[PDB]
Amino acid sequence: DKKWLGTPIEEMRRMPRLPLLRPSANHTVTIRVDLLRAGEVPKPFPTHYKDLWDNKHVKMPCSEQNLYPVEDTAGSRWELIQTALLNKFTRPQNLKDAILKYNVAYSKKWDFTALIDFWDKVLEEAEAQHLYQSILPDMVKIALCLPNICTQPIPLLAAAMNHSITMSQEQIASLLANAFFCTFPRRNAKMKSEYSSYPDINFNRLFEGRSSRKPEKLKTLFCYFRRVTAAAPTGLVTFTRQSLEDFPEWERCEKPLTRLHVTYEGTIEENGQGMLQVDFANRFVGGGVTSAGLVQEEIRFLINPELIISRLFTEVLDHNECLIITGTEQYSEYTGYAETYRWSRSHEDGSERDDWQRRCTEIVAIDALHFRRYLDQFVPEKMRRELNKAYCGFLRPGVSSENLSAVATGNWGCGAFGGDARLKALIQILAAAAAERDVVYFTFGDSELMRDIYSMHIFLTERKLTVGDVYKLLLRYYNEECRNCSTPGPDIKLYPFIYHAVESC
Ligand SMILES: Cn1c(=O)c2cc(S(O)(O)NC3(C)CC3)ccc2n(Cc2ccccc2)c1=O
Repeated sequence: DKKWLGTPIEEMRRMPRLPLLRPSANHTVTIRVDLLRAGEVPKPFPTHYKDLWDNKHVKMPCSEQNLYPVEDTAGSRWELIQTALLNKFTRPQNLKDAILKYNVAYSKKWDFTALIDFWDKVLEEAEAQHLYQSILPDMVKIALCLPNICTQPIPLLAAAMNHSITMSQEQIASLLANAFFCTFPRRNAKMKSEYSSYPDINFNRLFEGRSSRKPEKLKTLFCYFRRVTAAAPTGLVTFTRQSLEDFPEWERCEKPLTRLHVTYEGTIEENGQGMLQVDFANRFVGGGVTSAGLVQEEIRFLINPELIISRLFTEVLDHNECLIITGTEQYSEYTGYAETYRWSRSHEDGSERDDWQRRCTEIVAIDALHFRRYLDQFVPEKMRRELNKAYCGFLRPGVSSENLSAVATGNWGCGAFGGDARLKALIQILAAAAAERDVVYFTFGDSELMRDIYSMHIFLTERKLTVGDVYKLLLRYYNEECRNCSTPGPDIKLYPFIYHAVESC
C-alpha cells in the first residue's frame, strides 16, 4: 500500500553561490548592502525619507501629497492617521472609529462585524486584554514609523516588466501594519481606474460579516504581528515579476521527461523544503486573502504573511507572467482547509538564510484558468496557455540545469476552476521537462490519482517520448474526443487514450 511513487524525495534536488546584491535598472534594493549582516536588522537606504507620488510608484500614506478636503484648506492625511491611531482602543468600536477617521467615504460601506465578534465573542478576556494593551499599540508604533523604515520609493511591478524588489522583512511589517490599519491611499473605491488592475491591499474586508473562518484568519495574522513587533525580523525578501516574450513550439520540443516523485501524503511547505514551491494563484495575487477566500493560496498567504505585500505592487498577472517571491518566513502552523481551516500554534521557521540574508524558501505564483465548461480545457490554445503559464514559473533564464531544484507542485487550478487533475498533471510534467526541472507532486489524499500519474509518467519515460511527442497526443485527444463532442463528458478518458494511441503505434 506504498504511500509514494517514483524517485525518492531524498534524491530530488533541494536548495541552497549568489552574485553581489546591488541595485540596477531592473532591480530595486531598499536597504544598505554594505551594512547587511547576519543577525543584524538591515539599515534602510536612503537615510532620510524620499517621496514619489506618480503612476509608476506606490502612493505612501506618509507622503506630503497625501491630503484630504477640509472646511475653508487641504489637511495632511498622515497627521490625521497619527492623531487617529494614538488613542487607547479598549473596545472594538475604538479601532473601527480610528480606521474610519481617515476613511470617511467608507464609514457606511465598511462593516466591522468580524472584528467585533472576534474581540467580544471569540477571544477570552485575558486574550482580548493582550490585544488592546500589547499587540495593537505595538502595531500602531511600527505603522507610524513607516517614514523611517521605508525611505526609498517602491516601484509598481507593472504588467510586461521584468523587475525585482529586494526589501527587508522589517520594512514589510511596517507596510503590513499600515494595510491592517487601512492607510494606503487610492486603493479603496471599486470605481477608480488607477488601481483596478491591482489586488486589494488594505485589510478592511477581513473585518466584515459573520464567517466562522475570519476569527481564524485574524488569529493567524495577529500571531504574525505579535512576532515581528516583539522581535524585529533580520532577513530580506525578493519579489521578481517574470514576463516571457518567446515561448516553446510545444509540438516540436525534442526534450525528454525529467524525474518524478508522486505522493498522496505531505504538503508543499513541509515536504517541499528547498524546492520551487508552486502557489495555485489567482490572476490578482493572493486571491481573497484580505477577505472571504480561504484555500491553497490564502492559507499560504496567512501562514507566510510577507506574501500579502506582493498585493501592494504586483499588477494583475497576464498569461505570460508569474511572480517569484524568495525569502518569506512561516510564522504559523495550521490545521484543516477551506471551511475547516484552524490556526494551530506559532511556528519557528528553521530555514537557513542565503548570502542575501533571504530564507532559503522560493515560491512561484502561477494562475490557472477558470473553465466555464469542463471540455474547454482540452482546446489547443487553452492547453498551450497552461503550458506557457507553468513554463514561465519554472523557467530561470540564465541558470544551469544542475543548479535548479525540483518543482514542488499539486492539483493546480482544480476545485471551482474545473481543471482535470490528470491533464494538469501532464501539463506541469511537460512544463518542468521543457525547463529542465524534476517534479515533486502532492495528490492530497487521492491514492488513485498518485498511481495514475506515476503510471503515465513511467509509460512515457520507458517508451522514450519527447515533450513534442506528448503534446501531439493532447492535440489528438481534442480532435478525436472533444472537437465535435456535444455531450458534457467524452466517451473515452485522456490517460486510456494515451496508452491506446502509443500501444497501437
Ligand atoms: C485541495 N487541497 C489542496 O490543494 C491542499 C493543498 C495543501 S499544500 O499546498 O500542501 N499547503 C498549503 C495549503 C499552501 C499551504 C494542503 C492541503 C490541501 N487540501 C486539504 C487536504 C489535505 C489532505 C487530505 C485532505 C484534504 C486540499 O483539499
